[PDB]
Amino acid sequence: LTSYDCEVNAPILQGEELLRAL
Amino acid sequence: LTSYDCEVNAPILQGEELLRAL
Amino acid sequence: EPREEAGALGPAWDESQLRSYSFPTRPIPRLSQSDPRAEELIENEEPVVLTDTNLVYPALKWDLEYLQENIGNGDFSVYSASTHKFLYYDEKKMANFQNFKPRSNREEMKFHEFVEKLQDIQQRGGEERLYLQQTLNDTVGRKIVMDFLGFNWNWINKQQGKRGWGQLTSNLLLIGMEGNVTPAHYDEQQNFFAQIKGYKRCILFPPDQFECLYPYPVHHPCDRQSQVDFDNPDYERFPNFQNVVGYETVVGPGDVLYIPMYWWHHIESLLNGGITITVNFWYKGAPTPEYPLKAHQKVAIMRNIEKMLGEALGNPQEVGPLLNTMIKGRYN
Amino acid sequence: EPREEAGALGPAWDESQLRSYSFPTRPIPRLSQSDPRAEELIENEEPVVLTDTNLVYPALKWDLEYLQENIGNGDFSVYSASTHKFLYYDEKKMANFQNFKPRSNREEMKFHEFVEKLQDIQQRGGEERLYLQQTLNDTVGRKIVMDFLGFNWNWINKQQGKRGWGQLTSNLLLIGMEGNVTPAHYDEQQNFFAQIKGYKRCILFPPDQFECLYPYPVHHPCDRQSQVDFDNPDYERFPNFQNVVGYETVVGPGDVLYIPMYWWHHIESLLNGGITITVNFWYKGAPTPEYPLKAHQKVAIMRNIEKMLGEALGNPQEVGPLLNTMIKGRYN
Ligand SMILES: O=C(O)CCC(=O)C(=O)O
Ligand SMILES: O=C(O)CCC(=O)C(=O)O
Ligand SMILES: [Fe+2]
Ligand SMILES: [Fe+2]
Repeated sequence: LTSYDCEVNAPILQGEELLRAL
Repeated sequence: LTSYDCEVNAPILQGEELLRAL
Repeated sequence: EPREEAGALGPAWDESQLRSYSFPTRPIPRLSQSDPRAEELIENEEPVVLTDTNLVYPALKWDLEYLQENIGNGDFSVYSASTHKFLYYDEKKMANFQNFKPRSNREEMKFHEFVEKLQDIQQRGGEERLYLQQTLNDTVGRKIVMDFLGFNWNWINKQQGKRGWGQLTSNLLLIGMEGNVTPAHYDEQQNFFAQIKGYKRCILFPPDQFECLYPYPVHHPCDRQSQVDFDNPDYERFPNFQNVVGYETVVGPGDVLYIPMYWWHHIESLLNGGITITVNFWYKGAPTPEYPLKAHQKVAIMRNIEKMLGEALGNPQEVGPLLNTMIKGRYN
Repeated sequence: EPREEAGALGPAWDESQLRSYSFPTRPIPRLSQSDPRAEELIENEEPVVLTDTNLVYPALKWDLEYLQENIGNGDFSVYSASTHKFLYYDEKKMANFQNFKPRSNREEMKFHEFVEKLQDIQQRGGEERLYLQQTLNDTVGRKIVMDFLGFNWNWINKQQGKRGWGQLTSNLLLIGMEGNVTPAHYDEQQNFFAQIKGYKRCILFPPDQFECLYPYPVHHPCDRQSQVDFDNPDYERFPNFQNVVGYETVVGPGDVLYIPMYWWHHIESLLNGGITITVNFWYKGAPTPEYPLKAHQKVAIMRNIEKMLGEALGNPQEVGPLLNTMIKGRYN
């Protein structure tokens, strides 16, 4: 009930994936 | 969420158990 | 219109024996158990009075003398009150609502003690009221055992089977004084309510009248009971009580009222009608399997939300404030 | 009091460049990244402006010309509006609220197209406003790739590790026109907000101000955004907005604002301050493991109840009426 999602003011490579690829 | 318990205006042999024993 | 007792013994009761309330009602159908319409009503979870089941035929001879003589030496729960209203309360929930002060008290006694108590009140013209409410169990005596086995199990077992109900959890014996009232509430089990002695007026409301009946919070001791005082309705706190509409009937010896699970019911022993005796048959409902959702399914949902919130917040008193914070300026 | 730009270049901005609102605020602390108090604030999920992280040091030279020349030929989401307010909305939720009419529209274009559009508005004295908001991805060019790799990963990776955060989900590039506003909302991720060009006034509210900020229903497209129009607050619908108290700061090039998960934030590009550029860093929060519950945990709870009800009732529009039916005359 205390669990949460990860929504932000933006739609769902990027982030960690972008960085490593680079 | 639609699931239900079995509470009534009485506290929790009797019922089916009483009948069979008898 | 009050039925006529066989052998021209006159009306079983009259209007003056009924209490007066603010809402209208329509009659619950009284039908034969062999009548297909009765089966249709039960199947659909709608109330019906069955007049000829012979469900508790052997108990029709029961009276205080016979029961005192044969019901054994087990303990019996007897509620005592100074009002005609016997509002049910769950003792286990009392710790979480320290400010709740019950208007009735429970006492455990032997049957002969209950009878003696009833006798002393009568003789001394006391205003005290008693209501015995005790699950039938293994300590009852042989004659009661014989009577119980003579109940119409064939008929009721078929009902249980036809409706997919769960097990019989219990049979509550209710012995009340004239004028006693069990205030409106709903139970989460299916109930065949078998009248034995005297007359009881039963007023039922469908589950879709939840908004008009204002049940206490789930964690309050009076969970499942209506907060509305039917004798003095507070329309400021409970405005939709002005829209409530009941289904009513008066049951007597031999009658069986099907009180469907989640249906609200208010039950009163007729004024000046003497003591009443009833035995109910409580069965767990069928399993939860389609839209649109039924009223009773929404009730189940609301109860679950209340329960989960109570557990997650760690304090049931925090349920209200969170609920309010959720809706104000957002959903209301 | 507005800081002084090095080399006696005068005040970075003045009061007249800030919009006027109905509530008071206190300043967010501006501190060095080496200052233990900064670490204490982040650890405690409280906002802080860090002045010397060098988080996006290589991006400080970014401007429209450099970006147009190097950011590649990928698509960029650009919002267009006729108001200064860029209320965020979730397109996937639009089907369930047919009556919601967005005040801003999204268009996908190439970077050079965004720039050209900005140019045409300026020249024609148009009142239209644009806001580019695009996640940085694999199509950016080599120079941008070089800049991005030059971000202070050492420092931010340690933060991620120290706080037990989940993964970096993305970096949003925001390029706005002067006067643009992103209305108050909260995000469910941790955010280091790294200012690059121009100045942005950031007003934050703690999660315990939920009752004063009136977020839309969870299933509405503006889930997580405040329903209150900060420019014309309707105190009849949102009475507790009269009790709101913010934490504010103005960030400029080189500054990084920690916007803790669940903290409300209202962000505005200073009036007459030219275009702004920001790059954020969004990280999933730590895992959910003790009473008393934190404000943000209660928020999580309320969101979940709303979500479950929406799914169980099969129609999100039924959420309100059930919630109301649950509380009136019972918890309110
Ligand atoms: O007869 C009564 O007073 C109450 C019975 C009742 O509420 C029930 O059998 O469910
Ligand atoms: O800078 C803005 O206009 C909004 C940024 C925002 O809301 C965020 O980074 O979470
Ligand atoms: Fe009942
Ligand atoms: Fe945000």
